[PDB]
Amino acid sequence: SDAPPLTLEAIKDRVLYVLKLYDKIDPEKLSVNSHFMKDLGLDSLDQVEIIMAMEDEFGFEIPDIDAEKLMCPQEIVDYIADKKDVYE
Amino acid sequence: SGYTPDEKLRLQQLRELRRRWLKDQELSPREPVLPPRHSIFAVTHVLIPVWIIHYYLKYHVTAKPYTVVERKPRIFPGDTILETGEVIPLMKEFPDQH
Amino acid sequence: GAHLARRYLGDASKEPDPLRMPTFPPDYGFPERKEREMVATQQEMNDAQLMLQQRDYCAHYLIQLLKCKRDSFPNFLACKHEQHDWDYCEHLDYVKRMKEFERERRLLQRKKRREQREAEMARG
Amino acid sequence: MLKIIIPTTMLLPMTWMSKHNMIWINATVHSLLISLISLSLLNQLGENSLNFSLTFFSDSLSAPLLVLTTWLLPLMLMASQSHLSKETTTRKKLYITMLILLQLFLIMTFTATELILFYILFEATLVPTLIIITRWGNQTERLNAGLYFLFYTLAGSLPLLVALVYIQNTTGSLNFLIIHYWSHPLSNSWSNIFMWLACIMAFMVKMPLYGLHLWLPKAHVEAPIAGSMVLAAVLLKLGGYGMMRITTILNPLTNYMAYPFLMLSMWGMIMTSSICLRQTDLKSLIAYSSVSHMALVIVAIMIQTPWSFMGATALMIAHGLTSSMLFCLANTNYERVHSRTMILARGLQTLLPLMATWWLVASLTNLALPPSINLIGELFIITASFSWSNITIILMGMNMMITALYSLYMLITTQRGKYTHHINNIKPSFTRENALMALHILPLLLLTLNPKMILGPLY
Amino acid sequence: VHIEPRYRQFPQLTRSQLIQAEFFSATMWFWILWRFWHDSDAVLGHFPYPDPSQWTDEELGILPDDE
Amino acid sequence: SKMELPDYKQWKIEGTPLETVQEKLAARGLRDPWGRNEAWRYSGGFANNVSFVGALLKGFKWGFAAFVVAVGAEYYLESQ
Amino acid sequence: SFPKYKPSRLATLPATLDPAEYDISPETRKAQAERLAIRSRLKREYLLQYNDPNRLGVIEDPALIRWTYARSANIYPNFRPTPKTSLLGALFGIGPLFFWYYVFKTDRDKKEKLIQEGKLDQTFNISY
Amino acid sequence: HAFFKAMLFMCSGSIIHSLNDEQDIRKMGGLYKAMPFTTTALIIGSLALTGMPYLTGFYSKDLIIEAVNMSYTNAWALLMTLIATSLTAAYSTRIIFFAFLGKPRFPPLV
Amino acid sequence: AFSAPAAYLTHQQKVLRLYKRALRHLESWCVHRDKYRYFACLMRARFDEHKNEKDMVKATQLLRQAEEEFWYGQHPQPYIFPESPGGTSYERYECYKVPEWCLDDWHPSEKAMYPDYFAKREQWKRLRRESWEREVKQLQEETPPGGPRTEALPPARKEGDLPPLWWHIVTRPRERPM
Ligand SMILES: CCCCCCCCCCCCCCCCC[C@@H](O)O[C@H](CO[C@H](O)CCCCCCCCCCCCCCC)COP(=O)(O)OCC[N+](C)(C)C
Ligand SMILES: CCCCCCCC/C=C\CCCCCCCC(=O)O[C@H](COC(=O)CCCCCCC/C=C/CCCCCCCC)COP(=O)(O)OCCN
Ligand SMILES: CCCCCCCCCCCC(=O)SCCNC(=O)CCNC(=O)[C@H](O)C(C)(C)COP(=O)(O)O
Repeated sequence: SDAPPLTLEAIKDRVLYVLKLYDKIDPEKLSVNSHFMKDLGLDSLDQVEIIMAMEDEFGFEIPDIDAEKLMCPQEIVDYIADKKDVYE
Repeated sequence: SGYTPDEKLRLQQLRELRRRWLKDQELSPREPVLPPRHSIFAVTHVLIPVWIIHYYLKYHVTAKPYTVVERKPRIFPGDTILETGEVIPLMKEFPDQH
Repeated sequence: GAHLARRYLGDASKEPDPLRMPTFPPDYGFPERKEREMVATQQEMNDAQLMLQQRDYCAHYLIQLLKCKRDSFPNFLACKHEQHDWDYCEHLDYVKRMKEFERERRLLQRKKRREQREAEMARG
Repeated sequence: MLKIIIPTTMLLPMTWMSKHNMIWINATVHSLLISLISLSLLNQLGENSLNFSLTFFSDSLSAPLLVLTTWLLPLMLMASQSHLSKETTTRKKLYITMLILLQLFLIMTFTATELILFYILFEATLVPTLIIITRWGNQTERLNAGLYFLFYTLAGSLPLLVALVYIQNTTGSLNFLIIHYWSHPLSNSWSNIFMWLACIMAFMVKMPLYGLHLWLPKAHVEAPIAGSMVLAAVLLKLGGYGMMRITTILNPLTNYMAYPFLMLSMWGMIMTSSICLRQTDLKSLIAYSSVSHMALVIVAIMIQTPWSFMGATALMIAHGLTSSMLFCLANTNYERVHSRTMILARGLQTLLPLMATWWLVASLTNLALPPSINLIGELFIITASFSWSNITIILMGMNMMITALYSLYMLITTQRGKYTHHINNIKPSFTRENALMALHILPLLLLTLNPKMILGPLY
Repeated sequence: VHIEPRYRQFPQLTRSQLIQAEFFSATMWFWILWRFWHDSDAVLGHFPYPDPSQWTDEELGILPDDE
Repeated sequence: SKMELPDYKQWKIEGTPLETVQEKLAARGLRDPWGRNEAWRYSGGFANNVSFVGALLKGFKWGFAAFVVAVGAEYYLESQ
Repeated sequence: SFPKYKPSRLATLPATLDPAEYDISPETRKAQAERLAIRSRLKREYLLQYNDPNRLGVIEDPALIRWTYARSANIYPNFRPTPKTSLLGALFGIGPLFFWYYVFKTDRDKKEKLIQEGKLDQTFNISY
Repeated sequence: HAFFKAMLFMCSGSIIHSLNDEQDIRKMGGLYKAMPFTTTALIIGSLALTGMPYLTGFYSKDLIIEAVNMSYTNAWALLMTLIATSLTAAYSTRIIFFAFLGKPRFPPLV
Repeated sequence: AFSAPAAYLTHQQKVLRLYKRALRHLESWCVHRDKYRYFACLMRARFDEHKNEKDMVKATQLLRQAEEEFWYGQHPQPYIFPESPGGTSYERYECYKVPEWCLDDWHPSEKAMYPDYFAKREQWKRLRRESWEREVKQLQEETPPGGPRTEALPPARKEGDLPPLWWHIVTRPRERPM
């Protein structure tokens, strides 16, 4: 059989993984609730590189209109979860 | 940039509802409540069909002219016929360029 | 390939044409020519059902190979001498055809050389 | 022939004296029984037709047509009783009476010995059909459709009446046997040219010939389901049967009087097949397909060879079964969603799988897949046409391609993709509908095993 | 045979797939070498190709241009 | 069953072509902040990969050894 | 700078290459807002019936009905005999018929006068 | 050709299924070690497709090229056949180089 | 897919979308990770060169000629994620998605199996039936007189209210429904 059903917890661990592999983000001060522009001091192009990293992570593409608003890791977790039909 | 308050609140409410629905699509431990020899394959799938076909060809199809035609068998110099006991002479003493 | 280069770029008058060949008699330059013989009879090639293009001057070796393959059937690797013999006969047939080609080419060159140069010795 | 005919007539008072809730049961049972008895006309002598009496006779051309008629009646009853449920008892009995009278007229027309009786019955079929269309038709457009169906038909058939009475005055008889044995060549004169036209145009408009075909989309689309079934399966074949009978007194004139009709039929084959590619209505598409098939039959009859006559017979029968099946399939969905538009309901294979299987099989016989009898007829006609002229293959070849195209287009549009989100009233298939489809399809498949039965007199 | 994912690491390998893969690759190469040892003619040719310029006119039957 | 992620602290671009990219970009006044995300494609079991000709010649050693064994047996067998 | 892309009928012009979407005026923005509003009013009207619990059946679409009516029944009421209509009708209607008549008549005349000559290779042609 | 072309398709299928239904070779990295048996099979199939000696492809294709070389044939057809014989080697090389050599280019959940 | 669109895209949105497209097509051209990473940093730099331009006209012309460059230099065969609108698996599982209203046409013998699922479904149906009128009334309350202006929907605001028009969003089939 194929891959086991995704669990929100594995999702969120993975998003945090890619986020601390990003050079412009402080690992010891990044949280699941950290705003990208406001708390971490990034601009729109950093946020675009971040969504592209997330699609490279989870192997599925995110539409531009929807992404414009994924401004914290929790929002990315919620988007991926509601897209791939994970409740827990 | 980002969601508006109403957008985020509605996404949260829809998310809770959707996750409850997906949770309730699960089956309970009893859900499908259903109401109330080693060589057997080679004999019914190979042996029986070849009995019917060989019977059909031997006594029905070959009971009429020109239904099963086999190209006549090759004959070579030095061969011996089975019916007549003929012998076809061999072939003219090759120049033997050994 | 060189023959194609000679025919299509050089003077095609000096090259044999594969469709119309030979144009010279078979007894022209030779004093005596022995005509090619056959080892297999028509009836043998008919009883073997060889093929109409395998019924050339090498067909007796083909009958050898075919009978020997049918005789030693399970050992499909025992008909080596027969295969080599048929191959060798075919190779000699092919070099005969090459000699025919070469023979034709020289005659055309020779004929052109002699005819137009007797025209040379006649123009003065 | 009396043994088949009297019971059919009996069906009339049997349905008029039945209880209100047993009309469909009784009519279906005894229609099926009549169909079984008719099945016995397929035994044919060989050299000549079976002449029961002075008035009636059966042929190898005739036998297949009669069996198809009698078999189509119970299927029409099964298809009708759903949309006629709200109707009063008297009007349901009147509808069944119309269907029975139509069957009776049809059986007699095919077996009449002489042309005047054939003409009278061939024309009598107009009244029940018109009543069915205009009284039980769903749309407002049915009245216009009825007028088109009537007038196109009579404008062709009245010159035929004049020609027939003239021919009996000059020959002394219209009996088909005497007509055949005493046949003499038609000279090349203006009088004979117009006699030829008057003998041919009625059957041409019945087929229909391309350009005189406009009544058919109207009438076949605006009719109730049983009306459409009988209009496509049987009533189109009156033209082919009549032409095959009448062309015996027309030689040798047909040799060149057939040219414009052959041109019209081949090019209009291409035309109606192309039309099927851009059609928004699903019944309209099936109607034009019928036109395309009958163009092929017209070519086969006009070129007058034994292979072409055999192909024409086989194609008539196969078309009659396939076209009725396609109309019933469309009607099931219409009953669900109350619209004829083809893109309204999509992805129906996800909701109705067995009906999707019926759709696939009907679409496969429509494009004449070997070794179905649709392809047998089409291939025989194409070979005869090739002998007639080798350039016909281009037109024939083109037609085969366009037919595959629109058949699979219809299948893909209605069955595949995703279902329309809004429509939520698509209930499971009823046993009645599945049995109706099977009773269309099983006979067609069975016919492949014994091809000679539908081949005809020439065989 | 239960193999579980590994997330950014080289996947878990069993001994069976390695032994089978290496066995069959080695089989192919052994077969090629065996054949070329026994049937090198099928690749290199067996009969010599003649050179037409090696051909005298006595065997080839043309006269010396004076007749 | 129920694995979790290796430590993100290990993915370092030194010794990998990402280091060369980093230095060639520093030679321009630029920098790549995503190299540690790709470092796993070079770190572990994907450290060393074969070339094309070395891949075509996969089982050549065992095959040649078996071939020489068999032809030596041929050398030594027809001597009866 | 770079070679230019020119559109055609069956390969249209991309939106990012359209000079019209880079020359924006306030009237353009008001037009876009009007279009969005029309789309929005239609979407709400559809979703109010789509989500209705008590609604069973097929929601009827007047745009689809207008399309099918225009494609079938409204065509003849809006037809005029015009030089273009008449010439196109004559061409596409009777041109092909006469073309095919010429082709087939020519072919069959050739074949028949060839049969009269005793020259056609008709051996083995029993079936027709 | 039936044998080794069916095998090539089955190898591609095993790759596609292992890489979460991905078919673009630009996202297939170093599988020469990760999928050893699939690699062995696809290499042997590529060598049969290219006419490696004493292989199934060799008897069928090498004889065909030999017969096309030595017959009274259209010259352009012969030239195109030879160029295509080179092209076959090139595409086979592209699949192996792109799909089996190099570093991984697929998502991280292996 | 999930968000209501706006009447138009701002200059900033167009610029971000062009950035993403250029990066993806560059990755398609630059197969390997290191080379793509290098050229993507060069791209980001060339993009940042005009980051702080104040003249809207020149910014628009920069965007326009950048789009022309992208079109001339795009990949004829860019990488697509398999379930994306051009992917090889885009609509692969649409034949397995069955609407939930089909479950009401099941035979009682079919519903005899799965009693708990169908009890819970009756609960969900009760919930929808008892929420509908409040949803309609709320939508009529919160909507301007000249009809709605965007495709945006309000959340629930009271105690036991549900977000209006939620049934067909909550009861989607699934994305791997079988
Ligand atoms: C839209 C679908 C409608 C249905 C299609 C109906 C098709 C009807 C067409 C009839 C086919 C041909 C009719 C007669 C055959 C030849 C016609 C004539 O043109 O041929 C020449 C005739 O010569 C001249 O053409 C005279 C006829 C010209 C006058 C007729 C007017 C034609 C104009 C077209 C009007 C359209 C008619 C259909 C109305 C809808 C032959 O020369 P000739 O050997 O000397 O005459 C043979 C007769 N003989 C032996 C008694 C002497
Ligand atoms: C739904 C549309 C269908 C339209 C069909 C219309 C065409 C029908 C065919 C022609 C109709 C009239 C034919 C007359 C009936 C045949 C009778 C006959 O053969 O007698 C002829 C008589 O022939 C005629 O008189 C016919 C002349 C035509 C009169 C009516 C003209 C109507 C229009 C004619 C052309 C239309 C026909 C084709 C149109 C097809 C439909 C588009 C010879 O007899 P005698 O007078 O004794 O001559 C020899 C002794 N001296
Ligand atoms: C191989 C594939 C083909 C690739 C070819 C593509 C060629 C691309 C060349 C480069 C394109 C340009 O310079 S385009 C020149 C456009 N100039 C401007 O936009 C100046 C004003 N800046 C702003 O508006 C914002 O700061 C903004 C920058 C949007 C960020 O905003 P955030 O920080 O708030 O997200």
